[PDB]
Amino acid sequence: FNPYGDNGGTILGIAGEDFAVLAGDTRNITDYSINSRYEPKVFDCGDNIVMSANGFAADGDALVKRFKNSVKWYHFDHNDKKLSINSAARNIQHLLYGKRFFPYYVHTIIAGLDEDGKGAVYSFDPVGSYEREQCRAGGAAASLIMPFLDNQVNFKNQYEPGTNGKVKKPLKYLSVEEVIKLVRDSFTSATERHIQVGDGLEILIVTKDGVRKEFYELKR
Amino acid sequence: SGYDRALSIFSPDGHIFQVEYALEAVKRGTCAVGVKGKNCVVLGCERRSTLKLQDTRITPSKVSKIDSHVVLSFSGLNADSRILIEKARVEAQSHRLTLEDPVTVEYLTRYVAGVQQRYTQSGGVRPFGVSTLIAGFDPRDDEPKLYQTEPSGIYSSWSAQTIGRNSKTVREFLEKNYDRKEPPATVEECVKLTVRSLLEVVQTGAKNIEITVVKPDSDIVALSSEEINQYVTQIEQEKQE
Amino acid sequence: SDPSSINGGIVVAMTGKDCVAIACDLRLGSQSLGVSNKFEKIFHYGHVFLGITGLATDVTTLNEMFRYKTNLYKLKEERAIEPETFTQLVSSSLYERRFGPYFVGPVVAGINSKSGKPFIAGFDLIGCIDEAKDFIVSGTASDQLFGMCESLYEPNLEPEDLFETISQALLNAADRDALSGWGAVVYIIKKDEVVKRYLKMRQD
Amino acid sequence: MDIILGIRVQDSVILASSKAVTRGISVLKDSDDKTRQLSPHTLMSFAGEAGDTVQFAEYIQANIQLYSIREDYELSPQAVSSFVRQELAKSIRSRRPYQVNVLIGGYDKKKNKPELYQIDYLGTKVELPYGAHGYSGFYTFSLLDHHYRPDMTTEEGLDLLKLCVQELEKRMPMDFKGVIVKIVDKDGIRQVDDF
Amino acid sequence: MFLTRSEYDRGVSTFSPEGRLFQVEYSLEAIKLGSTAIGIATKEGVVLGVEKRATSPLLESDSIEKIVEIDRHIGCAMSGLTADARSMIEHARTAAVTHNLYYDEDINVESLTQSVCDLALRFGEGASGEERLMSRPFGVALLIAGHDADDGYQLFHAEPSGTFYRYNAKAIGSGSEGAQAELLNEWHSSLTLKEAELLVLKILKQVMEEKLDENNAQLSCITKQDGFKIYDNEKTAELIKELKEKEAA
Amino acid sequence: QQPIVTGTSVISMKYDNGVIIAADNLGSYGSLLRFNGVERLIPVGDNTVVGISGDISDMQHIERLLKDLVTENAYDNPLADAEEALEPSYIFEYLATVMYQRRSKMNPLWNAIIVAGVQSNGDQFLRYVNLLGVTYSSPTLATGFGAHMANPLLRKVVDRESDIPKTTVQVAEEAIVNAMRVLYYRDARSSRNFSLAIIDKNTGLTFK
Amino acid sequence: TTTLAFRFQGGIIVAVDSRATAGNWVASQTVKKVIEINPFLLGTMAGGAADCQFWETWLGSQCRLHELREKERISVAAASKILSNLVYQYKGAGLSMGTMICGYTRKEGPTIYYVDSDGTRLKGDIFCVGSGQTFAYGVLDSNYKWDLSVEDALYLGKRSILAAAHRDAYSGGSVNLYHVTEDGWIYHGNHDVGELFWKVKEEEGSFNNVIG
Amino acid sequence: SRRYDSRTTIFSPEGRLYQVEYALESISHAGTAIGIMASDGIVLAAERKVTSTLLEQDTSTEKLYKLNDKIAVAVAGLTADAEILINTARIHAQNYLKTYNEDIPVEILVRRLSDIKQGYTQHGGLRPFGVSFIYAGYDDRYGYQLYTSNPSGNYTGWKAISVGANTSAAQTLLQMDYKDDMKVDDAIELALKTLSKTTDSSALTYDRLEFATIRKGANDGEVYQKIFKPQEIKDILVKTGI
Repeated sequence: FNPYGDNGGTILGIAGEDFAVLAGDTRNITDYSINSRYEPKVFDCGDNIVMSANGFAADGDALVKRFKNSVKWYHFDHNDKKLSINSAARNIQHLLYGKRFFPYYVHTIIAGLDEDGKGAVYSFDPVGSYEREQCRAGGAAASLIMPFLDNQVNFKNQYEPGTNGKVKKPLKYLSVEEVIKLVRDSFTSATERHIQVGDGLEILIVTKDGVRKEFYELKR
Repeated sequence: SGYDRALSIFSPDGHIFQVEYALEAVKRGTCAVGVKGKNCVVLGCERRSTLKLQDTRITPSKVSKIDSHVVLSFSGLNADSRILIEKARVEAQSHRLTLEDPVTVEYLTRYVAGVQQRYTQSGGVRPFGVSTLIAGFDPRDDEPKLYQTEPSGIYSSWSAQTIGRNSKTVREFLEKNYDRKEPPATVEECVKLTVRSLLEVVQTGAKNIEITVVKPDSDIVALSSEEINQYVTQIEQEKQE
Repeated sequence: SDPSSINGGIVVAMTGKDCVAIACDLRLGSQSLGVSNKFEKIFHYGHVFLGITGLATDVTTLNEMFRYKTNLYKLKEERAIEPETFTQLVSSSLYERRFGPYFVGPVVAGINSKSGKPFIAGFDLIGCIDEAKDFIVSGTASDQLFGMCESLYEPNLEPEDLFETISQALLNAADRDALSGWGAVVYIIKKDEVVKRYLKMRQD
Repeated sequence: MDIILGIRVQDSVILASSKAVTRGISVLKDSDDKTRQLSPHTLMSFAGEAGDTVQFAEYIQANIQLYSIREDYELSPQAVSSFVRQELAKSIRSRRPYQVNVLIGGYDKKKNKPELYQIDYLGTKVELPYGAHGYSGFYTFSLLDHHYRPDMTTEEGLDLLKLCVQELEKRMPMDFKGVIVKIVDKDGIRQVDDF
Repeated sequence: MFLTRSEYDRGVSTFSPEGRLFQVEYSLEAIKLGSTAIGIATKEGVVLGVEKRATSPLLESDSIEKIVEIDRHIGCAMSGLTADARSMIEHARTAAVTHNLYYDEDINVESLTQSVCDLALRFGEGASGEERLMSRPFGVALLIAGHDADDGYQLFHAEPSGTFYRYNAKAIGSGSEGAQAELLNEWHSSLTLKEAELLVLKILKQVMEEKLDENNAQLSCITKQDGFKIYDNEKTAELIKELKEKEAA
Repeated sequence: QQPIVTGTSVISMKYDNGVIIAADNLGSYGSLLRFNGVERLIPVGDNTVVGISGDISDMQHIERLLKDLVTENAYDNPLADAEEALEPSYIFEYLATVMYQRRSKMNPLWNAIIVAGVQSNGDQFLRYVNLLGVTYSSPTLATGFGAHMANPLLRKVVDRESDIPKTTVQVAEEAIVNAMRVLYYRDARSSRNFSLAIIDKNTGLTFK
Repeated sequence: TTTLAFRFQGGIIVAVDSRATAGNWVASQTVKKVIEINPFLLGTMAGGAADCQFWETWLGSQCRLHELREKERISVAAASKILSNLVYQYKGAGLSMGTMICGYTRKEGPTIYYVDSDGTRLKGDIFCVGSGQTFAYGVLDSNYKWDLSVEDALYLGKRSILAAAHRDAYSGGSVNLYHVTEDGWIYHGNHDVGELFWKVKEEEGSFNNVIG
Repeated sequence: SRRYDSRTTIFSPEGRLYQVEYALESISHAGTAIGIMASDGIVLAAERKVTSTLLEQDTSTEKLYKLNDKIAVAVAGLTADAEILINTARIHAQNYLKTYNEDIPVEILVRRLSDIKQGYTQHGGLRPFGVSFIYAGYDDRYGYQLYTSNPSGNYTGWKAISVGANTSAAQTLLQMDYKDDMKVDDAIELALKTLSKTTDSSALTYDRLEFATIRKGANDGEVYQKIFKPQEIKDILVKTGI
């Protein structure tokens, strides 16, 4: 017997300076079989948070359903307190670490705004390790798009023209139209050399005014 | 009345009674005393020897030792005394196991107390008719320390105490002869402050006393009956008057 | 490795005319080594004797628990234990642990103080009561001793005549066994007295 | 590997040890004190799988100090050695056992005769004049019954041991970074300084 | 019918025909014993203040701790049955610390006050269907003076009955009724910190048997910047003589 | 576990006025084909169905309680014939969270559950779940070899979300019935038999 | 994965890498590996990531409510033990801690302790764990001394780890250096390897048989 | 007053538990039991109340008992509650020997076995035992020993005691003729005199009694739980000239 397998997906999500986003595939596969064409993966979990579970599907949903339910007990008890992200950094450390010996084969990420208006996204193991990043991707196609970000987002591995060795080019806090134009190039830069991804694009733009979400289409 | 049976229920004043009735049972039991200076802490207890057949090498000694660096006394009734010690010293010894640093004394007394405040919670259990005195230093510190427990489940720190019978004589005797801001500073003086604290109530016997002291370096000692008769008699000279 | 094939010990029992004889070996150690010249594998409770083989923990641990009991059955019934109950006790006191058991070849020996009779028996590790009358053995070297004891024991024997046929049955076997034989010991028993002899053999 | 050994003599008792810890490939530390002072005139020393070694000793000594505290008349080794195994005889058949093997040396007073005991991770208890564990005693169940008789003095030990060690570190392919030694007698434990 | 209180008094779970059960109302009478307490809140600083009931001249009065720390931004008092306190607060802190795990943040103050009040209610069913742990509802009436970001500086009154209130200027214990009228008429909404420490060291004078010094009293003051601290003796004696230098003029 | 009496595939599709789902009628023991009188479709109310595959021992266990679930709805709700009745989303979550709490216990149900029906507003509903508890939805679904063979086909009829009201019933029934032909033409364990279920937000329901 | 810590008369030091590796391709390079459990103690998270920082974190709480009640500060002989006692009752279950503890106090002076899933702990003077621990030894073990100075240490931690990335793939990213003493744990920066490599090359003149 | 007598956890205002003291008059109904401590071997003794003719008062010892080859007991109190805590004592001594492989000391089980009688004067709706004992032992630490255990849980070590009925005189008679050397055979001739002079009857037969003796007196030192049979108390009994 095998209790868990695979379903695919490949996600990524970024913080700007006064915003953030989160991106996720929109296909479900069993064993090179299109199990479906459009099934979402990313959810506004109240108190303007977005998260995603890329990997096994059931565990990737039951985890969420405990988080949509923890969030409200945080409001009923503590009188409608808005739940920061630092809380969910190690709350989710516990929901998962409650299963260390029969765990959740899921790679969870979160997107939100901190107290100072900045954005941040956290990454996770399937067994509850909470870390922070600003450029992150996960799933099966995760070792294939991060190195496009460090050479664009963080400008890594490229000095500036004129010195050949001394001076690094400067940095800037990327804007939204950079990111969406970038991530919309990412999957189109993957789905042609990869099979599991394709068939949709769900960006979850977060801002102070609230939440948006855009959709686009790819090669079936 | 009706409110003076159990533990669960209160007066229409607030008083809970049975606990107050245990402390009446303390006072049907022999004295005890505890004094501290700076390089020493002491303890006393008026025993009896009122029977001749009874062998005297295992004399009923209120004192008990919890570890090397701790001692104890009690009052009240002794059928319960053997219990608290037998759980106390267990706990000190299941501490350094779990922590390899022996007890801060304030950790101990919150476990002799703790076993009393569980036996005053639920009916179907009786309190302890007992009231203790602790004396011992910490490891790697000089500050001399002393508490007392009490079946209400409380405890306080004391520079000098006397409990058991006729304590209401010995306290005020110690309210003059002491002074918190100039303690005795020698292991003789606490004893002399301590012996003549017994001599008010003890029919000028000298076979009817036990003293046991404590110091750093895991030190404890019981004293000799002949080492008391010269700590006794020399006082009597000093009231030749 | 088997538990039974680790330390090494051999015991013997044999009936005789108003006398019996029991003996054991003294070697003990790990696999392919020996540590002690001196481990009395044989014991006694009341007049009734007992001998154990196999794993040493379950030697030392069976001594105590049986000693925990017969010092009650004496206090409780005001009478010593006799064998033919004892031989049943060791069955049910082992058959409770049919799973996670002990690893022993026991024996037993004694006289029944009412009818002046002799008695012995043997067992296995879950309590099959063998009631041979001529002799019974146990240890690592059983197969090396059911042969060189059968041909040597007649019926209706006399104590010292019965003595020297234990030892030679005990010596010529243990000298061939691979995991035994640093000094021996023997008991000859009569209705009302007992004596202990040791024996001489090799060394390391 | 993690060797250990000890010797009985006429008027006192000796025990030895090692000083080495190795976890994986790297030899971490060179001063591991692999004993625990149960009582003043008694001492034990243990070898086995990491973790199972240590907190066996602290467990029982906490029980032995608990018997010395209330009777105020310490108990002979033969009540200890009979007691210690009583943990192990039931520890092996339990769920997680304690794969440790130990020595116990001391000095009973009322007789004024010392003792020695050798116990394994199963329960095999027996007194010897000399003993060890691991793959050590293979090298030393041969000397200590040739260059050993029971009418010695205390200095014979280290002098009969300072070569016995050499037999091991001359053959034993594993470093063990030396040894501490300590001795038992009426005036109590005594640690040696140099070798 | 006159035997309404005489018989329905002792069992906890007996409604009397007046609707009420008494053995809780007597628990309220307990904390009327013990030594008094005060709590005043401000836009700038919360403050407490107590007497101590000097019982004998040889005790070491740092021991009886009517005031405690409970977390870096919270502090308590209590004017009731003593031993039933240390069963309370070793729960109350335990939530705040536990909360720092499950949610990584300085807990609010009221939630703590709601965890306590969901503990003394265990002569019955608690919130989450629990069953029982005691039968002696205990008098430890608290004052939980704390700070949290949503609403600033607060205090509360947590009672055994469970129900609590966000008082602004409270005083419980034996010297209450003479005080809680006195604080009724001298609480602005625009006081300072030190326009209160002197105040609470004036009511405490007149209400208490003995005279006032450093020895028979102390007090505390949390602050969002520094935290809970129990002031020092010579610091308190500064304020006491300061008061007299204000009275005569 | 490991099953013996395992069923076979089923098929679904959504359309403008409703949905269509159907199965075959068969009970296996291996290569053998013992039983052919069974069904695969357990109606619930008059808006909803459930197709089943996998171990027929468990399909009997599903129908036992769904009939009880609706039964224990009727307790103390006279209103609950009209609007407070069982629409499908009131159901499927029961057949989903049962399973995840039956997987993690490690004695699962090797059925593969499909659900079809209509809400009270009138919109389409369709969803699916295997033994592990995973879930998804699309306008057309199948199980086993039906999804490896006939799902690509029917998506030619219904590509994606747009062309759903570009469709009717007569065209819908005339697709899967040609997919039925395939499985009886090539599928190993299929049988010539059939069992149909249509739903309509206006005319309601019918059956084989 | 390559970490360490050591003593000297002034204080206690901690040095770490920043790897986040898996199989044969890296997941990240921006991970803290020393747990700010409280202002006076610190510990490494080597071995299993989550299996550690759920429990050092946890230990911050017990040590906190060990302070509130006896009102002084906790020792370190406590913290190395209760964490040891804790894990031993879980072994044989698949838990993979390997780490240490670091603290300075007024009573034990400095103090250091090791700890691991196997359930031991040992006092030390130098520790270093990870994948390339042996590479770490050769630098300091030849060099340091208990009478050593400060800024040599904070440099010695840079070099004693930096031989890892030059020799290993599973230990790199960036370096983080702390310095502990009675007042607290003192931060000394995140430092990347590709910017530190070229510096120490020309300065130390090491890497004698290497480009640049 | 409002009567505080009904549970053993009620604490009258004067501090005294009534329902314990009652036990300490449930003992006077018992049958006397004496033990004198020699210099070279303790003696015990006893006396029975019911002595009708047609019941086997020959072999059945009802008071005297053993715990092992070192220790003996003489009971005074209820008999339903003697088997309960004299099998327990046997079961305690062995389960000490079994796991320290040396014999039980007296001061352990008397310390233990009395805390058991305190575990019932405190908690539950339980009763306290109506029992007392007279222990008689030997051990390396102190040698000869005598001890006593009330129905409370309080114990004390002695040199010569009577329990049960009419101890008042039987102490008084005893304490004014107990020399301090008292060779063993000179102890027995004291114990009978106490029972001879304290009882209610005038016959003091051989059937009503039993008195045993501990003895170290053998060479190649060891202990001997010598219990006496009816046939030799008669020698003890004619020898005195009753």
